[PDB]
Amino acid sequence: SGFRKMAFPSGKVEGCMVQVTCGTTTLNGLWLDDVVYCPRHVICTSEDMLNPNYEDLLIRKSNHNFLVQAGNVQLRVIGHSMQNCVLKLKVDTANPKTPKYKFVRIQPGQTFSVLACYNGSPSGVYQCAMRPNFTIKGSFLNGSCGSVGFNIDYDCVSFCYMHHMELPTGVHAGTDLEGNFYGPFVDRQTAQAAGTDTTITVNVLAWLYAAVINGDRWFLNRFTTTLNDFNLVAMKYNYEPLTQDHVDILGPLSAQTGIAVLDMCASLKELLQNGMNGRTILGSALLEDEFTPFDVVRQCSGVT
Amino acid sequence: SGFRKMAFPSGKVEGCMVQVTCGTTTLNGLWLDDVVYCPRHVICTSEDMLNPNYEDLLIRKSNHNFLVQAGNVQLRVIGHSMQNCVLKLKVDTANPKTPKYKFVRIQPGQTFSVLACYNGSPSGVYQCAMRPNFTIKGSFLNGSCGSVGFNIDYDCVSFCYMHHMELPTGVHAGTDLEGNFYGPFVDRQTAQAAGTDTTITVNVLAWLYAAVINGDRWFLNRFTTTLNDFNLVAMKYNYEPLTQDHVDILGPLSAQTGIAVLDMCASLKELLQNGMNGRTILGSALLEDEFTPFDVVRQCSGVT
Ligand SMILES: C=C(C(=O)Nc1ccccc1)c1cccnc1
Ligand SMILES: C=C(C(=O)Nc1ccccc1)c1cccnc1
Repeated sequence: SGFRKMAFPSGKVEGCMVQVTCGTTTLNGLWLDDVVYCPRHVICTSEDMLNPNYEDLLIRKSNHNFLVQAGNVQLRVIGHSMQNCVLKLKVDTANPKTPKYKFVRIQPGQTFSVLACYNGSPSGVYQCAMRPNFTIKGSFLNGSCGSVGFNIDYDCVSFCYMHHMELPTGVHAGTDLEGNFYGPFVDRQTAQAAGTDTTITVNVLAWLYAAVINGDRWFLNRFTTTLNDFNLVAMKYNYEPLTQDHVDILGPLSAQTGIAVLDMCASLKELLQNGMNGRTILGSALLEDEFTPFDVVRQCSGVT
Repeated sequence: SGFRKMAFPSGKVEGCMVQVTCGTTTLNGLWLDDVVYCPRHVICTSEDMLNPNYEDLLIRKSNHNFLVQAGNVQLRVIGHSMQNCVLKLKVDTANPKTPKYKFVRIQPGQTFSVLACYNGSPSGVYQCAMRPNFTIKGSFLNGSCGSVGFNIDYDCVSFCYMHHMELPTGVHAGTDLEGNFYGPFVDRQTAQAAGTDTTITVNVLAWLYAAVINGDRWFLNRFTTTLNDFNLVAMKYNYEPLTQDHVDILGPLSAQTGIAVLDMCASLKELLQNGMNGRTILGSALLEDEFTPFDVVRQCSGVT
């Protein structure tokens, strides 16, 4: 027992990290097969970032301007192209450490692990959620661009995120591996509104189920609610409205614990309306929304 | 910016994980050079665990009884020996993936990453602290024994923990890599007192410094305190007494922020006496003690 904010083992992704330099800028790249993916802003100077014309800036660059180094070894760049906000650098050598992989576009509310990197070197790994407003609250400093987010299903790495930007608010924005930003963001040093964010209701319920499985049960009560009544409270507290699709995804946890989803909703309603009263749930003094129902099942069953 | 409970990249450790089976019991082993380390209780049945005579149980076992499998490949065991609560199985092949490594015994209050494993396969990675009472609050299910804790200094992996047991209270106990338990614990299915635990004061202060660096400053006040006065409050709230050695280790953070350590102690004093008033610090509604001053500096500087 015990419940932790667990990340996937990062080994398969560490083997793909490279450093990419163009002019004065250095960031991280992801080397899969004979292609290195990286943020297209590697071609910008600080003069350019206020309003970059990426097509024009890329035209000034040749294959030999992109310096790609896999730890100690230099890769030979034989092609380059921009797809949305990413650059794809074709190299003459397939990465011998390429794992089985997919590129996926995750949905808001889903979770993933991030391998934070600097100069193509891995520094740390952490788990996070894609916020409903398509930002992530990460830990990224200058030079971390190109660090990636991913999930692992046995031996397959599904890459879902590449880091591009820190908004003036200190929250993070990035793209899928085809270079499409999550949310309304553009890769320009301009003030950009991240929409109103909400709490991921289905994940808070999943985490309350993880709390019950792991012995924290003080918040269970004698009440029940309906989706309609619960959603009036979710509205007041800036929580995502719960749907039957969310109830269905919580089915395994409801079956394992014997606590009907609407009964857990009534515990969540009382916690929203009353607070914790100075108590904790799984070592947290707030309602945690960074574990999906799949994460709770995976962690409570020991999936490798 | 941003601050996360970050674990070390687990790749170097994933390459060392193996499965060890003896009789009916399967757990994880750590393969470094030509030795596989694992909990000695791999030789017990459930009948034995209430009061095992490990010397007698090991005498019934031969090299060929220890089945060691590195993913798909079987290792040939040419020797076995018990050192404290670990078994060392000499194999005929050095692990080709052995990183530069050390065995270290960490101090209470220090942090490390755990690579939770099942059947020799890595499932997830998380960061945690060794509690002042020598327990860890991990996420471990049956079959996770033999999973290890570690720190990484550039290319050197310092292994500090091997998981052995879950106490009836749901907290975790284990050993250094020479098989010595941290704390008073013994590898026997018996009720065992974990001492009174305390909050790691120096880590809470380090985390308050991380909060200031990352823009969360609401808790800063117009007060100061002394070590003596602060320690009267630490005593009341079950916090470790702060020493000049702790103040010295916070020197880099005090220098970076310009906030004298005793001034940060006065902010901590007010937070202990007043609570958070429904506010958060770095996304937490409680005072976090799982980041050391070294962790905060490492995360705020981008160490790879
Ligand atoms: C330098 C960063 C950045 O935001 N670049 C950028 C700025 C605007 C548009 C595109 C790229 C940065 C700093 C900290 C964390 N992550 C990223
Ligand atoms: C089976 C476990 C265990 O505690 N074994 C053990 C029990 C007593 C002494 C030695 C070994 C276990 C379960 C969950 C998490 N971690 C470990």
